[PDB]
Formats: sequence, C-alpha cells, structure tokens
Amino acid sequence: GIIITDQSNVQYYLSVLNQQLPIESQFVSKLVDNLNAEVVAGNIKCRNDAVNWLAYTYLYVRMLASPMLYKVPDISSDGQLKKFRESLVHSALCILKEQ
Amino acid sequence: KLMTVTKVSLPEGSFKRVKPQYDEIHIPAPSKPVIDYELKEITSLPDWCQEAFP
Repeated sequence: GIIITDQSNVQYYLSVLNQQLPIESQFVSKLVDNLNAEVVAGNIKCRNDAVNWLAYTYLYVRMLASPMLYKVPDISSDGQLKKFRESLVHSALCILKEQ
Repeated sequence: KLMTVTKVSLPEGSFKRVKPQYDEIHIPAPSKPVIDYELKEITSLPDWCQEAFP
C-alpha cells in the first residue's frame, strides 16, 4: 500500500491512514428533502413529530456525541437537543414553505 | 537510510528511508491475530445450511 503526495500534508494523511477520522453525519444538507418526503408520506403533522423522527437519525446521535462543531448552542438548556432539533426543523420548514 | 523517533510511532511502526529528492517512508504489515477461538467449521451447521459454502 503506497501513496504519492506532497510531504507537508503527509503528516495529516498519516493519521487518516490509521483509520482515525470517524464517520460524521452530512444530514445538514439532505435533512430538508428527506423531511419533505416524510411529510408527503403523511405523518409529520407537527414540528414535535419532526423532532421525534430526527431522533432516529444518525445526525442526532452525532450531535449528542460531539455537538459544538455541528452549529450547536448549548447542552445544559437543550439536554437531548429538544431545542436544537426544533430549530433545525423550523429552518427546514420555512425554506420548504417558500418553495 | 536512517530512521528517527518521529510523530505517530505507535510503536509497532518501524521504517524510514530518505533521499535528497524525496523523503521516503515505509511501514510494516499490520499485526496478525491472537487466537482464542475455534475457526468455525461448516459441518457444525444444520443440513440445508451447509450449501452456504458449496
């Protein structure tokens, strides 16, 4: 197993090669469309429902794990993302409404 | 060529080489497994199941 590269970033690459960087959710983007689909399917009638749904997603799990990087306000107030999730949902539903 | 105590040693990792053109590094093979198990044979299965691996 070989790589050809610049010597500077190799240092960065070395860590990666040790399989270190984990799976980290990209549901930020695909949140919206998915949410829309769910709505269409005919069950998400409230933002509470949406929040509940989101809990089953890996994004939520990721947030719970290591929040701050994922745009997160604070853990003490939310506890289990019960405001953050809402915020996300709200964001989704304004844009969706507009379209 | 020579090797030095460097970043992410492990220290199971054990190679370094050099040139004035490019600084060339090698790494040995990943470790082979410790065995505290039975390599599960096929005959231990039920009858139909042994056509999993024909």
